Amino acid sequence: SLALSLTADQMVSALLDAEPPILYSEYDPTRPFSEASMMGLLTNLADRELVHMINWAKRVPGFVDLTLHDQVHLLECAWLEILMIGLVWRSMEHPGKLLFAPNLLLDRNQGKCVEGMVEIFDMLLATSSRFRMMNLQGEEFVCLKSIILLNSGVYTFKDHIHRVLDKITDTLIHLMAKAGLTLQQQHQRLAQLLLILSHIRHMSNKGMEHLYSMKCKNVVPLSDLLLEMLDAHR
Amino acid sequence: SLALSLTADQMVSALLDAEPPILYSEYDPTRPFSEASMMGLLTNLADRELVHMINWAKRVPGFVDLTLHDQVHLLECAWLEILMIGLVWRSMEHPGKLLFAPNLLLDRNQGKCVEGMVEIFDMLLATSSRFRMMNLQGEEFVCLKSIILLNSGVYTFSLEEKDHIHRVLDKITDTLIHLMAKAGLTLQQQHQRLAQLLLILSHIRHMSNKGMEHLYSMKCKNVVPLSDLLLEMLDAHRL
Amino acid sequence: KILHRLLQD
Amino acid sequence: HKILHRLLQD
Ligand SMILES: Oc1ccc(C(c2ccc(O)cc2)[C@H]2[C@H]3CCC[C@@H]2CCC3)cc1
Ligand SMILES: Oc1ccc(C(c2ccc(O)cc2)[C@H]2[C@H]3CCC[C@@H]2CCC3)cc1
Repeated sequence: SLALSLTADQMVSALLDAEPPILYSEYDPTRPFSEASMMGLLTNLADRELVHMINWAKRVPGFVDLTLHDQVHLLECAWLEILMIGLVWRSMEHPGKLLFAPNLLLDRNQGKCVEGMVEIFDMLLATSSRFRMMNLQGEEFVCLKSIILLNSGVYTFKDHIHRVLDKITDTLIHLMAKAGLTLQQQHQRLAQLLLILSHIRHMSNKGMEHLYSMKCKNVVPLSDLLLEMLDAHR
Repeated sequence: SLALSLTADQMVSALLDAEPPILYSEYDPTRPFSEASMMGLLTNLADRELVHMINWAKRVPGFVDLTLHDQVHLLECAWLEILMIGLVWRSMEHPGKLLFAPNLLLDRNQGKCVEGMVEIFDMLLATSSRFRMMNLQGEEFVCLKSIILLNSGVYTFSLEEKDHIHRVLDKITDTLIHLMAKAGLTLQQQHQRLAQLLLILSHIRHMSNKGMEHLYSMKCKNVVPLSDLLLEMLDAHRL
Repeated sequence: KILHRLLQD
Repeated sequence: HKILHRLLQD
């Protein structure tokens, strides 16, 4: 490949430059949302974010070296996790709130608009406050998001992928070493970061069943792309 | 606190001695399976394992320092994850097979006897081959299993307390690094292996989520009866 | 809860 | 057929 040659700083700069933009929701629409109204906005947003995620993935060092099938498998497995960690990262400077979009900042009470959504909201808000607690840096965030993309479906098939994962681990440690953290503080933070990924996986599966519940109940029509990503989880 | 003043070797020693036994099933090899009888066999086994897991959790350094309410929450959240990683660990030296019990060694083609169960089997088997690939050590395993108990439900909780749980988690992190340092690993290799081990827990959480949905499906189906403890652990996940 | 009782003794 | 296939190639 070619991603294993990059330095830690070159890895950070590559990931930072590959970052997808912050998309907007449709303006308005007015006072409180109904179940169909809220899920409508979220579905539209998620579908558009998905398009940028796919182009972001191709700009993740080492990802393009993978076969077409492998790239598909990874994205099918991780897409909701990736959307979620993005959402959580955006909401960091907004405690008690979730920034789906700059014009769409929702609180816990607004999670009640849809049945069984407030539980997912709580898990997301908790993850956000955890990031805020750890004072998560942007350079650390882009490493974590890439790790999710490469790891989530890797056990569902690999030597090259794990080599890239190790490369990102080197990069994480590098950042912490630059921040002035001691050796002990380095493996402790690294561990703390990676353990959160287990919770992010948990939220995704809770969220996946929610979306599947929405399809069944036909609350709002899902896009063809979203359905294909959703159908991949049986 | 107790677990706070504990060396790395003493941490390992405590965890190793706290290990639950390996239970047997009521399996009679002189018959094929159905769908219900095997789940009956696996339920009977899991239910008895739960009792030992609960008494094992008490011996995990720092767990008893937590309130009763918090202890309940952590176990309700991680019980299947812990059952699964134990299963995966027992199955390391048996490629293509899952060792639910010394007298119960199943492969992928027997998992089909229960509908949709072969999916979970594949993930468990893949996890086992992953452990074998990494050459997972017994000292590393008990560290990982204790991490799951403390980490899986910590995000679902004055509240810190919290900080005590994370402090214990950090102590287990030091322990893993200490182990790898002994095995001759460089600084780079230690961080890498540490990362690789903790990323497994992500897939373990995944299998647990899928497994939990499978059990909930079994319950409503009235297929076969779950035990009264297994029902409470299941209802705790709001499925 | 059975989990309560088992965690007690 | 998959939409994801197209987006990845484009
Ligand atoms: O069709 C949909 C697919 C996913 C979504 C979601 C979403 C996530 C991130 C994001 O940035 C935008 C939306 C959801 C989000 C997490 C779980 C699933 C949804 C419902 C509650 C909030 C909403 C609709
Ligand atoms: O009631 C049950 C609860 C859990 C189980 C399981 C189990 C896990 C570990 C173990 O050591 C013994 C059994 C299962 C195991 C993983 C997922 C759920 C079950 C079905 C397929 C294998 C089976 C029945």
